Amino acid sequence: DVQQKLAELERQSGGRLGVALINTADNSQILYRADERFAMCSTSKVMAAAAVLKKSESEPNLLNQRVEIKKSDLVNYNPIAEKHVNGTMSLAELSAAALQYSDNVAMNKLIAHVGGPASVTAFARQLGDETFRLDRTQPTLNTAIPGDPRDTTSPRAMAQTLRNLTLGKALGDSQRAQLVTWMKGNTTGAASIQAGLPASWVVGDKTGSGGYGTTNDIAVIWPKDRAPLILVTYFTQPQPKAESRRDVLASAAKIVTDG
Repeated sequence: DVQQKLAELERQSGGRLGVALINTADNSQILYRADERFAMCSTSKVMAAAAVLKKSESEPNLLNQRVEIKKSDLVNYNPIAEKHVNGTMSLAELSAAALQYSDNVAMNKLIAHVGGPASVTAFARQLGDETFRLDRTQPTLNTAIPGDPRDTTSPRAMAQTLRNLTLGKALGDSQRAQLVTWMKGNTTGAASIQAGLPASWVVGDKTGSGGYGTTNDIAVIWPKDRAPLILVTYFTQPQPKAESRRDVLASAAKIVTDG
């Protein structure tokens, strides 16, 4: 029945929907197009921040390292970085800005620090994620052209990797806690997965959006008095200038968590 409901939602939406839910209560999954590729857009900021956190495990004062912000760093969406032009921000501050405001300059500084998109991808491989690929920097990584494998992953792979990062042992205890704290403080996700869950549930999530009306969210969820869940909801549309559809992600979240 969950499968029929997701198929009906996809049909009504007019687009292509990818869902992966991991329920850690019983080690089960709910999957819909979960092995297809989707453009990650800003959901890839989780992997970039995690790569910096991993690097910090052998470089204690890494997160305090200062990074210059210049006019030449500005890209298309810079809500935090635009306030710090001609000063510096720490790597911790850049991580928080990327994860909690979806700041694209912040993402680019995390990418650059670790060596570029191929280094973020190599980190994913080291974790056992052989699907994720980060090809480009901001702002071009969210073009989300149908058929283009650049800057894509699958729902299954991203759910499994997010579980490892937030609930598993990819990161040391301090670094895992820091990632979870950052994601729980996200400001951009209230209309996405969160909108399909009861108000009492606790969520750490990262949204993304891009061309072709691409609208994404990945989340770790602590339901009231239950074992945690991991949920990836990816969505993309046929028209280049399609509008956002955060409501589709909320609907998918409601379908897969009902009962």
